[PDB]
Amino acid sequence: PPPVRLFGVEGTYATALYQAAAKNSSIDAAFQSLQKVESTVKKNPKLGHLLLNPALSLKDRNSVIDAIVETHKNLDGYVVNLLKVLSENNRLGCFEKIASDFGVLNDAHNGLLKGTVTSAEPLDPKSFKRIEKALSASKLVGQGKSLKLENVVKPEIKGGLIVELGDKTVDLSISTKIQKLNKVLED
Amino acid sequence: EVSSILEERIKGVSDEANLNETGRVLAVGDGIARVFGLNNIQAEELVEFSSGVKGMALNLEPGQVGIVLFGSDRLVKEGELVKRTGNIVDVPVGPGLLGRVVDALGNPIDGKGPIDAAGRSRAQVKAPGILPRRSVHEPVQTGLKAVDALVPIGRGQRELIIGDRQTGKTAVALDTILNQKRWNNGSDESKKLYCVYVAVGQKRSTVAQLVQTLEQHDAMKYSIIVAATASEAAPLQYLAPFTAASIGEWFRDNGKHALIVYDDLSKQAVAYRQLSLLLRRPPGREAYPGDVFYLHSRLLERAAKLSEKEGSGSLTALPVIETQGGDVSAYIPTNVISITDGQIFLEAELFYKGIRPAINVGLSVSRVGSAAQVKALKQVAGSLKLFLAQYREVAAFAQSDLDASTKQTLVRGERLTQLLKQNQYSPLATEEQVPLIYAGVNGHLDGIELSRIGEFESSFLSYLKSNHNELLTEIREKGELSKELLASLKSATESFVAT
Amino acid sequence: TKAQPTEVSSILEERIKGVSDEANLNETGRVLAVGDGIARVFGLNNIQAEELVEFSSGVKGMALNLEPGQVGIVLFGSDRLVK
Amino acid sequence: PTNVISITDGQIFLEAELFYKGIRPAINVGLSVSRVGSAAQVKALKQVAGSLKLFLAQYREVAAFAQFGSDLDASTKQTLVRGER
Amino acid sequence: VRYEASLRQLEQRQLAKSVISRVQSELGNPKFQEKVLQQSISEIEQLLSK
Amino acid sequence: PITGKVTAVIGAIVDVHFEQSELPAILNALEIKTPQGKLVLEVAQHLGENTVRTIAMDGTEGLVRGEKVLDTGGPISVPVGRETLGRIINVIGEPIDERGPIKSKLRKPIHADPPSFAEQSTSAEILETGIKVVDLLAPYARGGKIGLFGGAGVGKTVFIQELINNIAKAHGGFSVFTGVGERTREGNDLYREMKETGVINLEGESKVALVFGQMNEPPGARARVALTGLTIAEYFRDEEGQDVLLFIDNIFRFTQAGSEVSALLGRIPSAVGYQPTLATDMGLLQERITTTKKGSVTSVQAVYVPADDLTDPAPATTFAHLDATTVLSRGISELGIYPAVDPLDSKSRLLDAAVVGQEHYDVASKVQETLQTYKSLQDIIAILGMDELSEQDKLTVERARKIQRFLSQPFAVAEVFTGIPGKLVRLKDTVASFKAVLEGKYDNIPEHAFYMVGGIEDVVAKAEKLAA
Amino acid sequence: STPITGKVTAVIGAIVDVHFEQSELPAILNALEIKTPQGKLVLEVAQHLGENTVRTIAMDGTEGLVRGEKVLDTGGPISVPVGRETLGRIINVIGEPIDERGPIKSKLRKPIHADPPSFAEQSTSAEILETGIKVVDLLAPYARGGKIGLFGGAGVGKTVFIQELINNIAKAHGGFSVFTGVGERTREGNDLYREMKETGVINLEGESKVALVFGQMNEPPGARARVALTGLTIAEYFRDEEGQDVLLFIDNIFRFTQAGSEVSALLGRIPSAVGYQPTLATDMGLLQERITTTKKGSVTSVQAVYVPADDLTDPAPATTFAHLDATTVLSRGISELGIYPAVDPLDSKSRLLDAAVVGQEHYDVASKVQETLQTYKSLQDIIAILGMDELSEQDKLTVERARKIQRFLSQPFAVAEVFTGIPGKLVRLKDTVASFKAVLEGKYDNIPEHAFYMVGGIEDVVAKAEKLAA
Repeated sequence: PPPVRLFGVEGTYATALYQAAAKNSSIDAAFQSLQKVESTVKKNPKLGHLLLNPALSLKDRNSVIDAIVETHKNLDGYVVNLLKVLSENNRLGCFEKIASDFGVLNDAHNGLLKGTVTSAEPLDPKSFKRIEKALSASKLVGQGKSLKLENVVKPEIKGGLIVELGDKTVDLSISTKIQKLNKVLED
Repeated sequence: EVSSILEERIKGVSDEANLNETGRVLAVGDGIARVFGLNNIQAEELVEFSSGVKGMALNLEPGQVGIVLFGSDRLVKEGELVKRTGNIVDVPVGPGLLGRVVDALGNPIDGKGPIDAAGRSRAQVKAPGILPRRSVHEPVQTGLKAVDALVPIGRGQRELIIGDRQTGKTAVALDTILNQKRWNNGSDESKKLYCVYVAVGQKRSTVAQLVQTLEQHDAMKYSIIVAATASEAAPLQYLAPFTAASIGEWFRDNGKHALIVYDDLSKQAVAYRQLSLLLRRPPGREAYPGDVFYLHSRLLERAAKLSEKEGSGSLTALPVIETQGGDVSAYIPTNVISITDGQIFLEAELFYKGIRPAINVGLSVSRVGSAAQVKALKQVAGSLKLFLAQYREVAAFAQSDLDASTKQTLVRGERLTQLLKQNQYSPLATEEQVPLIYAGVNGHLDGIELSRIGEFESSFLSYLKSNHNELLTEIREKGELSKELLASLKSATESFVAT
Repeated sequence: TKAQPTEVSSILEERIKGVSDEANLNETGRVLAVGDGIARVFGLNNIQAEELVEFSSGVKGMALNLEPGQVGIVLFGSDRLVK
Repeated sequence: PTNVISITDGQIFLEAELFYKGIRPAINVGLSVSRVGSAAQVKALKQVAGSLKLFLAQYREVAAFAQFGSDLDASTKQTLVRGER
Repeated sequence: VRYEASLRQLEQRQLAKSVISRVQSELGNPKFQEKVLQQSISEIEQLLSK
Repeated sequence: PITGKVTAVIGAIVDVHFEQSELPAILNALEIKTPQGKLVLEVAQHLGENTVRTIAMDGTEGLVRGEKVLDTGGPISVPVGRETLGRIINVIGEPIDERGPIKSKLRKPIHADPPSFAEQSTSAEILETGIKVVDLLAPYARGGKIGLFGGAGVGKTVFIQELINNIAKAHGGFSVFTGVGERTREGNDLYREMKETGVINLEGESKVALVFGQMNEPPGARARVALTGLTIAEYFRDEEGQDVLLFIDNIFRFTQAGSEVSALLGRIPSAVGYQPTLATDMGLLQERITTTKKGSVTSVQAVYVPADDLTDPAPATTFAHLDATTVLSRGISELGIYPAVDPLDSKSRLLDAAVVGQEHYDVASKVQETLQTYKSLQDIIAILGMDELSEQDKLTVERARKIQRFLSQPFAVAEVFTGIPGKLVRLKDTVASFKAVLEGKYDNIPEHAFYMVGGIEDVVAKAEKLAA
Repeated sequence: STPITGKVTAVIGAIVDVHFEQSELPAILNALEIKTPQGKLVLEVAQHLGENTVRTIAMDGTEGLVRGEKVLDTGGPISVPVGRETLGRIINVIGEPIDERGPIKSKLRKPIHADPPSFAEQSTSAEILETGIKVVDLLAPYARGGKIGLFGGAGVGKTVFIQELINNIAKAHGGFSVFTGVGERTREGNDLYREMKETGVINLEGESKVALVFGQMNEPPGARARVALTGLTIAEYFRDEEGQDVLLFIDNIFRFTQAGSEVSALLGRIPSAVGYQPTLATDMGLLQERITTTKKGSVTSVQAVYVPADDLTDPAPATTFAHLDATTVLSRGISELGIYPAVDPLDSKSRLLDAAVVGQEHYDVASKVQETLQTYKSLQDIIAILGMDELSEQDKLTVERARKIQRFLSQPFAVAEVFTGIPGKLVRLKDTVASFKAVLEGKYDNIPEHAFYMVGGIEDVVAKAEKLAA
């Protein structure tokens, strides 16, 4: 069963896959193999191009699946049945979308949270630890679900940082403050 | 420096909000941001954008919540954090909105400093119950002789004002307010009507003229002008009558009386249409949303004269619907006509014929009538109703060889009609409505030449003040004409008519 | 991308589970979304056109729209007893 | 038709009833207008046709009164006669 | 009188672009490092106060 | 307990996602817990994928998506009883009379299916009223649908009160006044009036039960108020045998309410906006209103003609259900004639010789002929002169004007309103009254004697008193 | 121009969707320039469709648009240039000379979008504009800073009416005027340009007291829609910064509605009643609101409106009808009667006409006129069946005065020397009140009907009587 619905966009596919493979308890395995075949697929430029393209026929789509199972053997035949389903439904352009979603369902089931410390610049390991501490200290991470945070650098935030996870944000972007300052001094 | 002070105000904003629900716009087009997040959102939540724009959330769809911006697209862009204020729409309600021009948000557009108000209360709140409502024993006087007698109006009563576009549509409404200055001065708070004018559509220049006129007549000192101007956004326009009503509830709940004039609800309708089509909400008859009826009915039933257990208070209402071609058949007029208890229907021919107010008595009705009419004024205007009815029929028999009876009707009728004409922005007291109509009814002035009616009228009023302002004050205070008062009044009229 | 009658999670879960046959979708169907006195059924591949079908909803209907992988029956009867 | 009416520098409405009335080719001169155009005809022809419009317009008004069947004064019948010819 | 008043308004807009020039200066300065760090620790304190 | 989380609130059309295989049926009633107590949403679709589309009865005034829902499991079950007499009940079957929890024994689902062909009674019956005009010129029908016309101000409400009084005298039956699109002013007035006229006497006995459906109530609840009222009526019919008389207010607002529900549900609006299921809904309502073996409901409906157009689909559809139309005239009330009924515009489909008696039919035909000739005669009698009347012509004019006065009889309800205590005339005596006056036996009786008294016997007395 | 480069994704019309890359966000109402042999095709960003894919409206033609064609982003609302050499040159939507008098002097640039001034800012009109057109002056006096609205037929001297206004009022007042054409013909353009070069209002050496912004109907609908906004900002530059009062003139605002209606449909936004924009009301409202009497500058708009099929209860004219301070209707019938102007006097109504406002005498005279005409109008029906043969001597005199008044209204115009060849007349305000007063009093009931026909003031009414008398 999904531990938290991800509303469609072939995330209904991810959900279906998730509940099926969760009851077959082959979700980590599925995820790993799916990631692994996806990684080498991405690192094939014809299935990092034409896999996206809707060029392929019925017959050509079927033959792409056959090539994919040459690329790796075994590891969840529900994700191999997923390949058939996706090829037949011709949605292979939203294939990685499903993968990301399946991962979310999987690691939510495992009890791991993702997050981000979007910032203008890379942040200290001291900062990382302090934030990990801060979030666990706050009721926001009450534990029973892990904490993962990915600091990303976006120079768009001209300074400061915004921590985001669980639809809980603390936003100290300087760019926005600068905007409000500019606005009042154009009054 | 002006710069230093402005920065000082910005410097004091540095609080951070650990926003429980944040959303991020996926795409914003058509003023319909579709936001990803906001799972804890309550319906019709006030939401504050990165742009600071405020919104409501009419469509709550599972994956995205299609917020409606109260602001403009010019300052809104995609990806924007959409903070959740987390409080469904509420507007300040309280005492100190008297003589204050505010926009819908409750920000003063006259900018006469921060609003004085006692609470901010939701505006989607419902109408008084059946048992919480009891009969309209109170009349209200607009200072217009015909309106007060022919179409007598009460308090906590809703009656339509459906008529030809801006042909003194605003003038009719304003006239009531001017007589309400007199009543406002009057201590009893059933006579202290704290008026609310809801300028819907009407541009800021037009409302500025209204404001200036109101200031000139010092009407601002009980007036409230909720203003949703042409520039003001269609969500603000949509919620503008609902918002206005909430201000009224404070008065009504306090047991006091007040009058709310929604002018014009037709432009409110258009705004709902605009919204609905943009939200892909189903269009309906005359391309207006189907549940536009549901809105109007909710609004107009909030107005009401409460039960005496409910502190004997009210919110009189007088909705104004603008009929673009006199099309009462039009979907929004038909709906409103059913909801309302009375209509006033002004006629263009009459306007052109210089009868300003251009009121057409035939298509004007009051469905509460004498319950909300002064007893004195009832007595001397039952006759008037019948006389005018005959005059209307015999106006079309004014066209060669015509009986003396027909001619008597014409003489009486033309003179009466002329008598009920009133120059714009002249209110009157009931104690002077009663004498003039009494005279006309007794045909004293129907004897007097048509050309001389006007001069007679003003002279008669001065003559009455001289001869017996005791009579006038007695009429005012007793409110019921004794046989002796009708005798004495007739004598005074006779004496005047002879001169 | 676009709605498909195989998006339905139970149908989808079976397909992923490598189950997709066995008369379930030939001589029988299983109802999907229903209301408006018409039902959208999944399967019924052996259905004839303008057949009479009997639902396990105590009602019978006449198949109207034979659509790829779904049939839109028209319910000769109230939706009260249909789910 | 609305779109085109704006674009064009004249409208030359023709009337079917007037085709039947015997003006064949027909024209609907009440709705035959030239929004811009007003000189581009022969100079001679400008002088002569000056009141042709007025006469016809008067004919139209007079004819309307006449169709009720009400008695017509001679002045109206000058118009009526002039118009008819 | 009209241009005299206008010059005051023009000055506010001139001073607006001078603020922008100062924004670039802040972003050039290791205020970019130090005040961003100040914000970081402040946010930690704030988030701890939750 | 079945549960689901709200997964949309696009308008008042709320999609609820339920745990699988615990998916409600269409027409079920859901109660969504709120600080408003509950909000009753009725499942009107299965959108599939474990979601529904539901309609509201109680408006949505802030709702966090995901709120827990509880499924009653079927159509709203509204209290019924002989203890539910004289209770003002809102749509959700709860007191708004503020006399606290409704005195009730059983509650019953609002949706129900019309009785079978077999349970339809094969023969029609005729109901009677004290109003002679109704029993002659548009005979009241036991079981039937009689569609009222002519707005309040003619004493429409007093006419309705008169019927309640008449029902009490006639049978000792019950009534339920259902008001759809009812003004809060009108509701106040009606409740106070009903209390005052003692048809509801809170301390005393209250026969009529009130169901008030204000315009501020959601469109869905506007549609469902009627069905609730009918359920109450059916408890009377089926489980007390008693005949009922069910008032409905505007059937325009029934239609309008239905039209909105169609549009909200997204269903394509049929002609003149009205719902594509308009006919069937009226059909269910007016086939549940019928004569069963047990009893019969009878329904008075109010038709607020839309734009006065009878060519609009909704009035036509209504007229199909109607057996009679009562067409009150304000001109008639202005002639001081209470009953205010327009005699030649009041028509019933039951008036046939077999149905109402050959004699009665002939008498009625004569009264119609008399009146029909009278109106036409008065056209040119007035123009030409009153002295142009023939002996025959003035016999008709006299007869008509005497009949017109004879029609006016005070009503028990209008004891206050005219100031004159009521007069009711029973059906046998109605036939008799017109026979004698038609046979001119009592054409030695003057116009004012006929005025404001009941039957023939009464005006023998009144003739003597009028003269005295 | 920000390095946000987008590649076109769909050419489906004027609507062109552009696909800016990931990690680079545009903003609504930006200006995109696309290098083309059409210079820079300007796209006004009008929606975001997310994933950095916008849906924008084209100004210029979309012919030969190459799939995936690089689109630079110049950002924000298009900024035209303003200066005082704006005066005396025709300027296209994207702010470039059409009279090729070189680029307008770009002292300042401003965006074409601007926001209406606040309620607080507004300073209300209370002054009387004079047109010199007697009927207009008496029965609908215009007011300075007003929002005059010329509802009228198919260029039925609509242009002529405006030409007269420019000749009298524009030249007379020292303030600038801006003549703006929304979707108007290049034939009309050439005539107006030539004509206003002739009247010298346009001085091609030396400053002009008018500016021109001619947008013509060959232009794609998007350009037709947003020409108006540009014009408003020019007026604002004058209004605010130069301080000068603007006697704005725009043509034709039904074309503004139509242009918008088309792009509503194209934007996919369901069009409301009679196919107009869903946002019809607010778009009109914003335009109208921007135009106002401001403390910095009083703006007096004269807005042409074309009444489609002479139906003004059609929602587009009817909606505009509210926003206009001083409505005027120019009708075919009155023109056909031979009365120039073609104004329908009953229907032409200006807000100011209040008794004290126009003065008691002016009012009383006008009330008497209104009654006289209304009586005549009532009596026309009577004349229709009964004939004038049993309606009073008084009624006959009222009718006689009405025929005389009717042809008193016939007043020629200098700008209908082009048409009729009869030089116009300018009649003082005081003189007009006097002349109407005399007629009503019956002082000039010995004056021939044709001695009122096509004449000016009181002196003229008498003089043409003298001419006929001789």
